[PDB]
Amino acid sequence: ADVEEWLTHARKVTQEASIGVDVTSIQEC
Amino acid sequence: DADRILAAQAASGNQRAFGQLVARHGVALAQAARSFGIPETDVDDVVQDTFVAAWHALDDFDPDRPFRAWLFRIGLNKMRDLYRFRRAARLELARVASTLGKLDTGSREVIVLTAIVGMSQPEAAAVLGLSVKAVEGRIGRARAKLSALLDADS
Ligand SMILES: [Cl-]
Repeated sequence: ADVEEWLTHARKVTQEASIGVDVTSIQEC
Repeated sequence: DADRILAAQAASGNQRAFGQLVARHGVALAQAARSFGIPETDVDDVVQDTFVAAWHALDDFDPDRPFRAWLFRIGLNKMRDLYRFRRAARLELARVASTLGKLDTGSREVIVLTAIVGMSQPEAAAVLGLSVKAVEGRIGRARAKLSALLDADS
């Protein structure tokens, strides 16, 4: 299989899912 | 190195500088957590706990040292405690995690650090406490395993 292409896909999927990180609540600590 | 300057300021008490490190590195920490199949109910918490620990440990950190590798050593240890118990799209996310989840632990961690967050082999080796040659070996094994898994699932 084209592992490289899949890993590029995996990177994109996980990143798009992780855009909503909350810096504010971390600062609240 | 922007991180070195920010880390030094954070270590000296500057919470705004620390906030910029969170902005720069938070997405990649959450990406790793998700790659390891940690439930969405726990991802934000792990990421928060990792940064809170990093803040409190900055007193024992030489700011000339690479910040991301140090941060990920904290993060990965917290993730390891959780990922053993991993359970629209995102049916897409579930598929990524389940495929990576079939890799043995050592090769899963190396492929997530290098191919997903984007660390160099020496940086990943530093996070994992491995020789760079060990990392290169595990990457080879991981790619071979993924290729088979993808061949069998297509
Ligand atoms: Cl490399």
